[PDB]
Amino acid sequence: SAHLQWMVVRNCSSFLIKRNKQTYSTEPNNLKARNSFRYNGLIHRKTVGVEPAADGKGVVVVMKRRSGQRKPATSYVRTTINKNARATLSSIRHMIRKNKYHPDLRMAAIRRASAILRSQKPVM
Amino acid sequence: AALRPLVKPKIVKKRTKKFIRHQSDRYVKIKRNWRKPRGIDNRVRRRFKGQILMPNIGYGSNKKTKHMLPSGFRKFLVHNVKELEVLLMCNKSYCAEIAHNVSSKNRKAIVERAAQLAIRVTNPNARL
Amino acid sequence: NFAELKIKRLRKKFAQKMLRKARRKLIYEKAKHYHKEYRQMYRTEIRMARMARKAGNFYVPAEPKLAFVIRIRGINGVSPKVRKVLQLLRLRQIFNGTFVKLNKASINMLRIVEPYIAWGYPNLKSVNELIYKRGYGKINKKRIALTDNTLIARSLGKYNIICMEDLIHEIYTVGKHFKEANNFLWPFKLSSPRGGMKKKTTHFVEGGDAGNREDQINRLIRRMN
Amino acid sequence: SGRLWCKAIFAGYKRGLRNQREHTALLKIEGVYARDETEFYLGKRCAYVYKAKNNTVTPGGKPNKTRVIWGKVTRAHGNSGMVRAKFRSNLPAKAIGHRIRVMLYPSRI
Amino acid sequence: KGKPHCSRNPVLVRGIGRYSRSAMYSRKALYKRKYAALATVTKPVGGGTRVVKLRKMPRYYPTEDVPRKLLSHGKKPFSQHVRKLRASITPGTILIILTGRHRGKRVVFLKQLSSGLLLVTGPLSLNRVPLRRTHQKFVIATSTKIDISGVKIPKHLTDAYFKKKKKYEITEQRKVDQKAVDSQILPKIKAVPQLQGYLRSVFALTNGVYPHKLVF
Amino acid sequence: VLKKNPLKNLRIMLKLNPYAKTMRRNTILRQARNHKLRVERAAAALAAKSD
RNA sequence: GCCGUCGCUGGCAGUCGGCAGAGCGAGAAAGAGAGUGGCGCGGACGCUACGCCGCGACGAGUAGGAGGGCCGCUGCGGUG
RNA sequence: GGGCCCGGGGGGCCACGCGUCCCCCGCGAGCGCACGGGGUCGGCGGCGAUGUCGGCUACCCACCCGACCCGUCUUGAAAC
Ligand SMILES: [Mg+2]
Ligand SMILES: [Mg+2]
Ligand SMILES: [Mg+2]
Ligand SMILES: [Mg+2]
Ligand SMILES: [Mg+2]
Ligand SMILES: [Mg+2]
Ligand SMILES: [Mg+2]
Ligand SMILES: [Mg+2]
Ligand SMILES: [Mg+2]
Ligand SMILES: [Mg+2]
Ligand SMILES: [Mg+2]
Ligand SMILES: [Mg+2]
Repeated sequence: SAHLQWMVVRNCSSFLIKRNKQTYSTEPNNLKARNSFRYNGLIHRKTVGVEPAADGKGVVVVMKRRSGQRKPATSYVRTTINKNARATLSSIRHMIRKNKYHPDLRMAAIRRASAILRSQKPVM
Repeated sequence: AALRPLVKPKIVKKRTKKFIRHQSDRYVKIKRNWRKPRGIDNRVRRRFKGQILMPNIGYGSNKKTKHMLPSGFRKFLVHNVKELEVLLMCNKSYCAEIAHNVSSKNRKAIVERAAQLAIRVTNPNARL
Repeated sequence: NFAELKIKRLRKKFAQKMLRKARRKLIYEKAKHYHKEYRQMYRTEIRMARMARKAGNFYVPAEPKLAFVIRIRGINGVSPKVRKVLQLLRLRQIFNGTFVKLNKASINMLRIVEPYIAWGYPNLKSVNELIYKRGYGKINKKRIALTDNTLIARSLGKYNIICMEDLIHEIYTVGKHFKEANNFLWPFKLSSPRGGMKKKTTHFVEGGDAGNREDQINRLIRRMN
Repeated sequence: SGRLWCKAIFAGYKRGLRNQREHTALLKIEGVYARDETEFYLGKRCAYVYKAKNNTVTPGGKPNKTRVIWGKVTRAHGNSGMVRAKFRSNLPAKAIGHRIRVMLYPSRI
Repeated sequence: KGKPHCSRNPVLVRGIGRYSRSAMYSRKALYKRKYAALATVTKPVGGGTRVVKLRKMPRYYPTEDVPRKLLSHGKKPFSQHVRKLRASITPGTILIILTGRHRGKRVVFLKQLSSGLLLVTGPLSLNRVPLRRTHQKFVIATSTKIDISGVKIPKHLTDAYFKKKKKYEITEQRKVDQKAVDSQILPKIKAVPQLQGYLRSVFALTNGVYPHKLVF
Repeated sequence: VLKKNPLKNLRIMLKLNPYAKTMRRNTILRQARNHKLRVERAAAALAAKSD
């Protein structure tokens, strides 16, 4: 299930990394990038991920569907938002809040999308 | 315009000097690393007045300002560009640090990616 | 609908508020009755002393039921029986004070530890400084400061001791549940005496501070606290 | 156009017979040798003025070689007009038996 | 609807009323005062009418926010503090300014300002001291007083009048105010014998003179 | 909770004891009335010394 | 004030959000319980539950015992 | 003196309503002030790009106090 494989992943996963009295996870779907149960995305049926796009502009949002859990190719669906700063975060908030799709991670996804926008903004 | 931390508390330290080993001044074979003396008639181990201090648990720093740089950041050793997407989110609290064995052509990419991600590097001019 | 629900919540909040106001009125009137009792007890001893001198006799006052004991000497080099009596009187560090009621057992328990303690018969204002300034209760076996009367009333409400004035009245006018009030009171962690001491080792009679000092303990309670 | 500081000689530190507590300094202000007379200087600001090799900045003027360690007169000491002071940086023992300046402008008059 | 009335009972002790609560009830006469029982703006756009939003959601969020702090109860700003006074510092006295660049000068005190600083002004011919603010602690107060109560101080000058703007040229308003205050001070201090020389001369400590010993 | 001293602090003493409000409201009025009676007795003594 | 130990086997799965109503510090064995007759889509952190947080007391040490080491050296199976 | 200082013919009060019977002689609302569940200022002043600011720790030196060379067997070691 969820906790059953969390008790396996929690110490001996390949994405896990430990140095400088810190612990992280280098997963592509992990948001806030630290080792935690609520933030781990490969375990849960409902998974939100916020990534930069293949191009320089735009932010892609990764949504794990509930049907193909054991099918890794058709598990995740990617959508690109190449929009302005306010309505991009509003679109992600309307994705996570109003669809009843894992509401515990909406604010972390908004923070990560703001970080990717600050990254893709041109440097001073 | 350096990268400021989120909160900057007063980093108080109870002791800044090194706990040097007993009789490290006399002999060259004795290193400065602390080893607890466990003799029967030694002066340091039973806490005589005016002797070398011992590393007790009372000298521990506060948990808010432990492992903290004087800038206000916490160190994290980074080998390549892929380990900066780990620290793009935890930006205002923790900082990055490039390893010694990393070549300059990859240090340039690490510094450029950290400048994009607004992450402070403790050694931004490591090779040049 | 949430029509009757919010109104009933406001009614329950108003009920708790008026219940709290009634308990405050009870605490106020208990403190006023206690002030009247202290006035009566202070004047009746002077009255008994005046009528005996008017008749030509002598008034022997009643022996005071309550004493305050301060462990004035340290822990090093202590007899085991003496150390047992000190830990049964809850005197563990130096300069700790406890209220002890008097009987034939208590007099000999203080007599067996006379050279290590200073015990006397305290005043009402001395009890007031000891309870208000150093008020520490043992709630869930923890030394918690008595900043509110609810902390006293949660532990000793079944013994009709619901406020600081109830506790002071019990300790000064020792009654039934002095054992529960004193066991609620943590041993008073008092400071060093300001100015100095006469002598720690010898008895109060032979030029020191140890032993019994009946009326003179009020000079030393205010000196330490 | 004159002296605006009282003469005080730094005797030593707060010390026992075989221990010293160098964070508290013992100060001997000239002219006052009584506990009833040392109540005036309680709370005044005091400083050991010394000059060094390298130049340091000076507020309200050109940089000079003089340096100070500011402080605060805490409470009296003894019975013969000695007094205490707590400084921010501890005094060197080079200044044993030398002049420091106790001031008047932390006034209570 | 009702006019505001002041406090009935006087300040007997700080935090303690002079009357008890039932006498206060009888004074309030509450026996006969008993009782029983935005963000959206529509704007036409030349389409239809658009509904704009005020205080909309932010476009940028930082990486981490700090939590809110606890509510302290007795921590006032500097404008709302109480402003203390000494018994020696009265309007009319002659002060000794020490810590400023005007060291040891005996300068006449005028009045207490709003922020808490001392408005101190000597004659420009005598002290060479302007309309200057001094701190209360940083001043020796000498008991030498003049009858200053019959003057007309300007009301336009205040703490904001003497606050530093940002070379500093002397404006004409400072000169007019200095002349208007000097014309009120100067005959009252020249009526006192040998006072202008005391104002011109500087204070200085010397050998065998100690402030705990002398009185003033 | 920071233990504020009821002997020093007024409102902590009021929270632990409401009757301390009336105990401290009294012996201000009483002491001022006794001081005014002392001033009246001193004035009567000075009037007796004058007359 | 700070560090560690012990105890309360204390608290936290309640992040229950137009599928909503934001609490269980309060002296008093037990329910902010169901019924039936007379415009604006909005709300910081969290929780490696081997983790996080709050209360109190405690802190010497030879021989000796136990626990924690994201202290250190060498080699192997995985992993970066 | 104690009994709400039993009862009858100038000062303080944690006492505020209406109707019925017997005996004795549970929601009223609004605005501030603050000795109230641990500090704030909605207060400021100076010095600065060719000589100055900060660097607790680490390089050297000066001063005060402390201060006998480690392991060992030993009741006891700085031990002649
Ligand atoms: Mg030995
Ligand atoms: Mg002994
Ligand atoms: Mg003393
Ligand atoms: Mg000089
Ligand atoms: Mg201890
Ligand atoms: Mg130990
Ligand atoms: Mg010496
Ligand atoms: Mg041997
Ligand atoms: Mg042998
Ligand atoms: Mg032998
Ligand atoms: Mg030896
Ligand atoms: Mg020998």
